[PDB]
Amino acid sequence: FDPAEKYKMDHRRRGIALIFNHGTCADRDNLTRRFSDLGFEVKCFNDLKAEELLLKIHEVSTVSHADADCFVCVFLSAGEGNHIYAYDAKIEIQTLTGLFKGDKCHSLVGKPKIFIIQACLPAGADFLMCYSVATVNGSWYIQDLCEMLGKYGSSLEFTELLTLVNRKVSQRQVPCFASMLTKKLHFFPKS
Amino acid sequence: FDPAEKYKMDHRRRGIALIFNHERFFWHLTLPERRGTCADRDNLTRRFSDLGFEVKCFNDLKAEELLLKIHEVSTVSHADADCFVCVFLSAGEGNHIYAYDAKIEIQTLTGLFKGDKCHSLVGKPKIFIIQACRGNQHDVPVITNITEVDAASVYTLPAGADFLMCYSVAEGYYSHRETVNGSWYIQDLCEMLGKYGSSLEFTELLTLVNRKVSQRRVDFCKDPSAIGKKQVPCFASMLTKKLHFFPK
Repeated sequence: FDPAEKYKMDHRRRGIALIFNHGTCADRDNLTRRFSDLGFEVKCFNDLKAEELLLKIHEVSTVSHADADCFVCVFLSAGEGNHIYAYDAKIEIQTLTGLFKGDKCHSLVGKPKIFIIQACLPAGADFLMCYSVATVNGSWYIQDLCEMLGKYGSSLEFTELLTLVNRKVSQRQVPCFASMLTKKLHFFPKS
Repeated sequence: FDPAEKYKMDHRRRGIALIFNHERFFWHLTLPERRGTCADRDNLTRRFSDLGFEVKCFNDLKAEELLLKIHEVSTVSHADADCFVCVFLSAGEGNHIYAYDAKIEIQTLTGLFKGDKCHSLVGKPKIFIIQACRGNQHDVPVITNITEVDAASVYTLPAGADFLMCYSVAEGYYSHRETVNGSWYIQDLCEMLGKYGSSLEFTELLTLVNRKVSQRRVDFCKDPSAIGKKQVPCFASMLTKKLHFFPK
């Protein structure tokens, strides 16, 4: 039994990263570059209607992630409480995250699923929920997240990096992350 | 700015570890006994004592009595303490735990320790470990250490700056309590505290607990109704630095 056990991140691909957008462009673009340098293929969506958001994300949930390390999904800036805003409706986050629970999504079983909600609980093994809260240059949270990904994304254990974000932001609003991760999570460079 | 910044733990004292342990309840609450909870209590007491805490246990307090002890504790000086730990072993659901006779909202308990209301813990880690869920009537499929299994019911919420909220189980999963040996969560937490508490960063350690617990399986021929009801623990961190419990 090894206390240093890490998620195996040696799949052909790092995986998909979804950005749903609802100043806020700076956030989106900054997240895009950061996740790309981390290997992620990034898909962005703008002001989707609920029928269309559900359609898309379900599409994504049902393709094979067999050859991927993990999955990232970002909602900025939707979400009061346990909901997120589409164009025409609020949607329970659990309804979206649920598509990725081991039951409903076999190829991500054992792999980390990361959800980042920025404000205007869901659960599953190997989930990591990041909440921004419990400007033309962006928002405090995303700016700092991207600054940390930039300098440390490739080396620090991910939840340590999120703690950094907690600290940078709380020195200016207290963000938080909830972990159901079962191992250390690193994004060392691939191939 | 330092990626490896740690909470300063060089205070005179480690701090207080509170344990609120609840085995039985008032009849009108309609809750079952929590057999095995005293094993949890005792195991935690040894582990946290090893790590330097003055541990104060309380058994089956009524809500008012409990509110009073928690309040008394939040109003003494903590200036020469590294941190604070509180544990609830009781029933609960949504946003509340149960004392002996009544529900108490969690946000009321943590609230007592938020920077406004509690100055001497500002910037210090406040750690809540919650092993709670609502016992129901179990259908027993057949015809002494029994494994009891219930659905997660307590919302796994965050609490404020420098709080770390640790939950035995997350939504959609199941809590397990062995009538003799105690909770899967508390057992595994104490085993990890035992082997690594004085070496490993606390959140790393809690990750280990997530793994040991979520790997546990009931044995079918001993507890047929309980598998496979997976248990997934969860922690919410609003910590701002690395947390260690090195010997003082």
